[PDB]
Amino acid sequence: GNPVLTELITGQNATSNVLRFTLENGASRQFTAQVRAGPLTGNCTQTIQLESRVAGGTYANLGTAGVDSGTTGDTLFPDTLGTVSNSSGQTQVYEVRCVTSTTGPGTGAIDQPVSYVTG
Amino acid sequence: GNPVLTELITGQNATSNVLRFTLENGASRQFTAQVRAGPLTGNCTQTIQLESRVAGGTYANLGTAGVDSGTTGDTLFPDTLGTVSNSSGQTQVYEVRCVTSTTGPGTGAIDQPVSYVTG
Amino acid sequence: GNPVLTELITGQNATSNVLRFTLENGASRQFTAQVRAGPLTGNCTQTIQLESRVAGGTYANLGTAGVDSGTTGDTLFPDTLGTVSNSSGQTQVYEVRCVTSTTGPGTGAIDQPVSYVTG
Repeated sequence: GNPVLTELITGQNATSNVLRFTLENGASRQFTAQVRAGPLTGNCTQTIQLESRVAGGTYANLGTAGVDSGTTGDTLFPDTLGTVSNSSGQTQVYEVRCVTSTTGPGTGAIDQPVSYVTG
Repeated sequence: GNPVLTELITGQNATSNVLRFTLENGASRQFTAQVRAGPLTGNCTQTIQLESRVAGGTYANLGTAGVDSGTTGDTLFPDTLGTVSNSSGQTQVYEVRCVTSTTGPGTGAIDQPVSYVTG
Repeated sequence: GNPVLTELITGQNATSNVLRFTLENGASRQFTAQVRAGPLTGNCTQTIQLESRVAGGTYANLGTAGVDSGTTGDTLFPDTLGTVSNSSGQTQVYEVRCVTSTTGPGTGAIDQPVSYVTG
């Protein structure tokens, strides 16, 4: 009975808490994430990227990152999806986190109730 | 499916760890809490109150606080109930915590195995 | 509704994070753990032992420890089981952790993806 895991995305340039879970051989698990920032004070491009690894490994990109650009007064709202898979021959523990980053001079306040990663 | 969450109540005048969870639009979730303190060194009135908010918002009282009072040699044991509801139109992350407070000069040791908030 | 909990075993001489959970009166819950270390640099006996307590109490051994021993080049892989039981008369919060220890001069690298405690 593996539970659903949920963590907040707390910033435009931030790394989420780690979502840690066992996964059986031949199983897969899907994670989604989204972050809402605005209104922007200026030009801003927000990227949201899930990362995953086997425990103690090296984090690597999981799924294609969501990206969104806008200017003063806009609200960015990218989202992303990615699925961890185990075909190693045995049960293993995996770790997933969510990294957000921006380019541009502008910033936007996080709409916290809808900015999170879950799966 | 979303897991049951549990945190300890560790003091007579304390705020517990946060129980954090998604809630779908139109869903509701019930939490209970209880704290056992004693034997008292003197007169004491112990209040236990759940609070809730959308993530990053303002905490508000959730449910009617439990109250229990006693004197030297008594053991207090109030409990309380509360239900979080999402009718915002979309899935949102919510936060629940438990606040305990006392009036009076007396204090009582926390009986940790039965002092917690869960839901 | 209680979720499965999982924490890493990160060393040959280490104590895991705590697994914390409510348990109803008359209920039982089983935990398993295992640790994989190698190749050994020398003689080594690896023990893996679950411990449990009522919340805030004193930890005591839970189940029969797993034991495995080897020589240079060997990979040790002990595992263990243990069952927490509540016959107190009421729901209580319990805490479980996993302790690894070795005797001998040898050491072995932890194979982290399969070294964990879960239940």
